[PDB]
Amino acid sequence: KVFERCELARTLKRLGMDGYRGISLANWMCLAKWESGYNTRATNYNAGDRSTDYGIFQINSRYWCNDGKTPGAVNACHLSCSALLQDNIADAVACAKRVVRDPQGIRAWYAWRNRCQNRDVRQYVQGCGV
Repeated sequence: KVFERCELARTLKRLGMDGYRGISLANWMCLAKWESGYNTRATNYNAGDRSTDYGIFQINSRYWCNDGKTPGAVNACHLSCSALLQDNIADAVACAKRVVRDPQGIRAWYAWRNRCQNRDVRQYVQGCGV
């Protein structure tokens, strides 16, 4: 599923993402935008280490979910990477929450540090009624 901007904003809000561990919705939106373009089907194979980034938040198989094919990885979210490719983003949100509970928080995502950190992200939630 490829979400419309505000559709995603509200979806994330209903899933308890607004201010989760201090992260505003606008930040989550900016991350999903640059990670997948709001596409839950997005996948990126990393030939270097044989891991794959899955879904709307582009969560990596090396540490966060299990896909079997990544040589010896871990599964911190305790989910099949398949769960991160569903139209329903509840499982991806739960895993995204798990990622931010770590020290770095949302800084875990390089794209957030580069494209969202200390930026005017208001435009991600404007008009969405969130």
